[PDB]
Amino acid sequence: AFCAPPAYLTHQQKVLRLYKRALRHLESWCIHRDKYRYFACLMRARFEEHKNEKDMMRATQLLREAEEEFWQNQHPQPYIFPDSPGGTSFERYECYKVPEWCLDYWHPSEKAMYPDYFSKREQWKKLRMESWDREVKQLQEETSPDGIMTEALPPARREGDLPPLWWHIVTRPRERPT
Amino acid sequence: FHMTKDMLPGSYPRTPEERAAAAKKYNMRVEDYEPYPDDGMGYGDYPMLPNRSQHERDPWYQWDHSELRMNWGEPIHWDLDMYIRNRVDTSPTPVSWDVMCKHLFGFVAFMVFMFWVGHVFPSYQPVGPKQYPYNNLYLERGGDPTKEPEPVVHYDI
Amino acid sequence: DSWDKDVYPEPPSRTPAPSPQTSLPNPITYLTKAYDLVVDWPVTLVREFIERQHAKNRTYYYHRQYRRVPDITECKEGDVLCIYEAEMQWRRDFKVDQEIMNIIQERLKACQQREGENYQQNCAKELEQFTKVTKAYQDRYLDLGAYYSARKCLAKQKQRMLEERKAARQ
Amino acid sequence: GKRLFVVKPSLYY
Amino acid sequence: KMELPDYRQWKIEGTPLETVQKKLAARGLRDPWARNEAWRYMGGFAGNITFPSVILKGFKWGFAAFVVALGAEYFLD
Amino acid sequence: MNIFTTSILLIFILLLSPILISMSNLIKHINFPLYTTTSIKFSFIISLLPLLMFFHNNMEYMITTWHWVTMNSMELKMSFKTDFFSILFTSVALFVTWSIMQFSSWYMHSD
Amino acid sequence: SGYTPDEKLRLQQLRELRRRWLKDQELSPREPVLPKNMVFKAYRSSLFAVSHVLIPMWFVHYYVKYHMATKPYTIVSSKPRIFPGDTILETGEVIPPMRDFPDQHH
Amino acid sequence: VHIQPRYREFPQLTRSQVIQGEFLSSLMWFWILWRFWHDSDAVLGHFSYPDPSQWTDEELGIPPD
Amino acid sequence: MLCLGALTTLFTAICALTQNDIKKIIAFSTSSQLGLMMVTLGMNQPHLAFLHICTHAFFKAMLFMCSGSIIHSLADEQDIRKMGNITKIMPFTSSCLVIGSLALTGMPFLTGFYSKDLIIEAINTCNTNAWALLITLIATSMTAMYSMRIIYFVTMTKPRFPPLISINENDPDLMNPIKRLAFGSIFAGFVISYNIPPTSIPVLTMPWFLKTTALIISVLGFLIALELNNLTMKLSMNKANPYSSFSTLLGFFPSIIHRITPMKSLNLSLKTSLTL
Amino acid sequence: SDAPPLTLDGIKDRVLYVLKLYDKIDPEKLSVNSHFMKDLGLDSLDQVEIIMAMEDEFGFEIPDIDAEKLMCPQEIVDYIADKKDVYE
Amino acid sequence: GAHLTRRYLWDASVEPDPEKIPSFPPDLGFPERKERVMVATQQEMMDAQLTLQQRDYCAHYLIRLLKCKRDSFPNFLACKHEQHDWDYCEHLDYVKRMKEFERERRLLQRKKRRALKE
Amino acid sequence: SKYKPAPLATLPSTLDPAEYDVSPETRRAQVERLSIRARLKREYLLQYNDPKRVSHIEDPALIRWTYARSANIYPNFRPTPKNSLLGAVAGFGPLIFWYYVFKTDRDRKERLIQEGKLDRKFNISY
Repeated sequence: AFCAPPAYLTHQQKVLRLYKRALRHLESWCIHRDKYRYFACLMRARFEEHKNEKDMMRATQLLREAEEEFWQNQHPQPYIFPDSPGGTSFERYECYKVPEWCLDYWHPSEKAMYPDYFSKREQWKKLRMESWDREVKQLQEETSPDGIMTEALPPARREGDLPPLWWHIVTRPRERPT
Repeated sequence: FHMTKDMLPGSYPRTPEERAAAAKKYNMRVEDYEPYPDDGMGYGDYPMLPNRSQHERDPWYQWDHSELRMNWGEPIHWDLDMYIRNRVDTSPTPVSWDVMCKHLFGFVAFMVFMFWVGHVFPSYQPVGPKQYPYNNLYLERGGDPTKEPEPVVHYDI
Repeated sequence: DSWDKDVYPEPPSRTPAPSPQTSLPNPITYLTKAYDLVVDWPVTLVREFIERQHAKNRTYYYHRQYRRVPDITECKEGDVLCIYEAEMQWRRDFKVDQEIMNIIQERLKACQQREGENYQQNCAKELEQFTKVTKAYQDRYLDLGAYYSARKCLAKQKQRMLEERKAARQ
Repeated sequence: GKRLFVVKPSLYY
Repeated sequence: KMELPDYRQWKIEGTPLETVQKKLAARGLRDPWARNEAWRYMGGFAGNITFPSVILKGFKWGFAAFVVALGAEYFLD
Repeated sequence: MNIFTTSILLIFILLLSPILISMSNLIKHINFPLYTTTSIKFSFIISLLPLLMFFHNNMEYMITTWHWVTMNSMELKMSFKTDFFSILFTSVALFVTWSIMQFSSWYMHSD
Repeated sequence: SGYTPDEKLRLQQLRELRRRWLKDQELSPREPVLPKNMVFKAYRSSLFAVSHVLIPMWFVHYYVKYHMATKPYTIVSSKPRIFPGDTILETGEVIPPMRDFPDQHH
Repeated sequence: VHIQPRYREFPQLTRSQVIQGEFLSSLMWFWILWRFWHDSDAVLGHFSYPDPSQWTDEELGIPPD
Repeated sequence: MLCLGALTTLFTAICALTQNDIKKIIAFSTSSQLGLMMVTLGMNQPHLAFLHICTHAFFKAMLFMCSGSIIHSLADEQDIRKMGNITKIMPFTSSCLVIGSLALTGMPFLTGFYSKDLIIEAINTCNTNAWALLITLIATSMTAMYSMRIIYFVTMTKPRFPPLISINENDPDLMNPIKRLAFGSIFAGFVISYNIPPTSIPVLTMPWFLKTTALIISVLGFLIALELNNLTMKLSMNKANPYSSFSTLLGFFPSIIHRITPMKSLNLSLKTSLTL
Repeated sequence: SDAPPLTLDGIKDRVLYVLKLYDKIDPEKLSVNSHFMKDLGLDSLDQVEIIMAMEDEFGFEIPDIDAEKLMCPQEIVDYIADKKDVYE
Repeated sequence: GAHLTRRYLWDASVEPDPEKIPSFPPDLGFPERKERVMVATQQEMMDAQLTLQQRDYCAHYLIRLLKCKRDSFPNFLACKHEQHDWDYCEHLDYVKRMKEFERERRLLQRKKRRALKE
Repeated sequence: SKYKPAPLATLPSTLDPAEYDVSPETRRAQVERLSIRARLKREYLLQYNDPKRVSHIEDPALIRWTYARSANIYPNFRPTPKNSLLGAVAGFGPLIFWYYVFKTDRDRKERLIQEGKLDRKFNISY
């Protein structure tokens, strides 16, 4: 979530993703902790015994066969953490994740209910206003004239500067707003 | 706004320069861009995106349209309003579609056939009919008081 | 009670006397006595006050009656005056017949609820009355259409009488 | 305590 | 703040995890997360819950109250 | 014949009361979940009364509170058929909903 | 592989600003600036029972007796169960009992 | 009402919850035992279902042959 | 109605056999009980169906309340694979959950005795479809099976929840409604059934295997499910089977129908009506 | 009432608790800045197992890309704090 | 039920069906067969408001049970004897139905024996 | 023991054979797709985090999709025999089918009513 995906997944990343998914489905089958630990050590032994492959064409073939085996032997209802997608509590508080710009449309009475918070909000707004021009200049400088471009973003590289496009990251709503 | 006819969708492309212009308009590569076949169904130069719903999209990525699981500027499928997450799903299943259909049809057909078998061979108790007095309750079931019914006689055993 | 038992018949209630075998007190009797003393007495007091205020300011209203205008059978065709009068009289009688059917249906529903488990036997005369008035209503008003009128009702009656007369030939 | 501000829309109108 | 217990108390002996460790060492394998899973089999969780022990919960006092009720009924009648 | 109908319509009035309180702009000054829970339990008691009455004499009731409309020969009226089924399910549903309201007050906290 | 120095420094700075923003999300102790108990049985249930129950019971009973019972077929009840040996309150007659019950086996 | 969380140990149980739980369990078992003692018609009924084979032809009223 | 109710109670019990979300398990249990009520309506016993409505309302209310307390104590965690030791860590909720499970399966003289066992006796002793009867009995046994599944994977075995213990069920707002529903689920069927005016004359002259059928199949379902759960405790991976896949994936009905019918309907709409 | 909040010190203590319960890591050389491959000598499968242990502790999963980005206990602590909005 | 497997497996000639019972004259094999007597009459059943299903030959016991319950509405656990009497009457009626079933089953067997004799 | 993909149950992106037999052309195509995605993301994020913005962010992709679904269809429609047959069927066949259904039903009803064999028990308000 906090990192952007690359153009393609390398072979090592595909193998590690398969290993983690296989362990999760193995725990979904095993339920009990001791049984899960036994069969997870067996799965780790399988991955270790196929680890040192040098041809890499046979390694891709083994990865394909292992993926076929996983799709044949996966749990129909694997365990999902509640906050994870497909879980029971996933996107539950999106109805409460109100974006911060409605305080701009708040009435002066409602602002008068919270004086100090709105003063600090104005300070954040002024900081954003200066940093926007600074970071637009930085992003224009940092952009390659031609070639390969990814979704990664530069940090602040000088004193008294903020990272570009920091507003929607820093001022995002909390995961438990209430 | 500033949307003009060169950025709006047009007619079916014929020439490679028209195809390249359509790909640049839809922000697609020239190899990736492929319109609907010219069958005269009003598609025009609109691309043939793969028929995968938004459920197959990566849920851990911060899409620009998080509900739609789509980024800003990328081409929109012709059937997005059918492939949204509130609607038709095309995600892979742990068991294949033909096997699912065959198991479902076999289960339903087996239950129907077994219900027919149980109907043709009912299960009951070794008893006679229920006994009711007064000509099988003629007056309280609503027979004619003026008419005299054919009498129903029940005997002890 | 503004209603009358001639048009809303009701059999007299036959309630049995209480015969409590148990020595336990009846919470229903306790709650009904308390409910009377707490609720029924102030409600009947304020209702008596309202009734005496109405007696102080008493007014009367009457039920309008219409004389019988000549029927559409003696109205010449194309004479829209007498045709209009007969059509308005027919619509008035149609509304009266609708309310008659409502009265009969309400009477039948009351019979069914009163009898309960014995409605298949004790509502024979109510069901017979409902069937007869339904047959008469179907003979006079059915299949007229949305633009029902005295002319259409007369045409339907003439067709039905012609069919009956032709059946009476043999 | 440690209570936090809750972002809400303009319910005033 | 909240104080955590001493991790050295999470041993492996007398455990289904110890049985699993014996089975793995029979195959020349080692399980390194056993101490992390060890807390579920120690202390107040170190007990075999049985289905009769779940169904017959409170059956002792229920039967005692039943006996007292029978004695009361016999004394009253 | 009056206490029975009064109890049924009082069940309905006690149920309708928290809705009017919700739309009457005094929720910010009262404990609305507790008030609604008390409303449900009082409705359950007032429904226990016709339960006892029907268990005693097996009275089967039909109550036509309000006449809605008349369309020729169909007289649409607001009527309640107070049956064995209606009485017993009303009492069971009110008891269950009393438990549900109190559990909701516990469970949907920080909401 | 791990973080690049680029992404690591960006995440560190973004997280520090997130800490500052969440710290500023706190409330001052004066926030927000807003412009006869007896016992539960004797008082709390008493006024509620006399307000939300008793007065609606009065209004409902008034409507039932003086606007519903005054109408013909509004409140219709089934006939009561009449068993042999009962005495009718309205009529005054006692219906005869049943027969001799020839079976006395159970 | 608030209790201190435990990281990996068994939680501290208040007396009220264990007392009320075992009270409800004991109440259920007492009710089951009392009703089974009084009216044990859960088993076999109380009517002793007849075997039809022992019914005689003279009482079933079939003609002899 | 008899055939439809028998089919849906068998199918929903089968679906409930291998679920993991506790709310899903008791929801398919609710659907199975509704199928049993539809069977009871298939016979000319509507009053038994209404009595089962009341008793099942008590059971499912208390069961869902106990499951919700489990979920809130385990921090919005809903599947049974990350639970355990509930009998010792949440004794009140475990006791009420066991009471609800026993009263749902039909332990004698609880609230489930006075409706469910009369339904089983009626379906045994009245003239009906044979296959509907057989799958109704199998559905009752499987009801005992999934109740045992709930009891085992929640209230029994070792803890599997995350370590941070935040269980606090000492709120009276939690305890009191569960206590009232427990009093209901113990005594309400008895009180109601002894206050019911006599209607729909039950038959009571039946052989011993037609009288104790429900109790026998409930005990058999409990024992079979206990043996299967101990086999799952046994340290061995077994290859998955189409029966278990059919049970876990809800008989493929949601996937197949909810993918083919919205697709055909919306595709027909856009591709024919609007456009063409 | 229920669900006590997370703190930075609590997250650090729990992460180091799990890493000390790991057998391949000796607790005397474990630090909050100990790299998994540099000065701990682990591998990618070990890192995946570590991340799965952290997910099992804190009751929520880390997505795979951020998970393979995480390579030290301080990085894991910072990720947990950033996800759960633990500012102090 | 052993009757079901005997009908669906052995033969259906001697095993009867539930619909046409009896399929034989009532005086066949009975020299004099007394008519079944009804205790509670129609007026008393109508006053008791019994449902049409329960107006069978145990209506008098049902009336007694209902009268007991109406009289002792408090302490509803007080008509156990009347409940047992009504249930015993229903058990006797069910036994009579079983006797009718086996009577016509044995009459079917007798008919088969007559056919084999002829 | 093989997963068979469907239009409604597609092939997994980890099970398709095209993933394991990769080519440098496919790799550079994926890199170019990521570059296009990153350019669009950068433009959108600049427009999104600009504080002087006082309006919503316009989506030309959404505008193109709505225009193609609404106003471009008849300019891009050409009559072919296939869509002529499809339009004739989808515009007349349901009408003719329901015509014959309702005509048969009402003819049967009128015949029964005229010969008296249909009984109207209590139908008074039609």
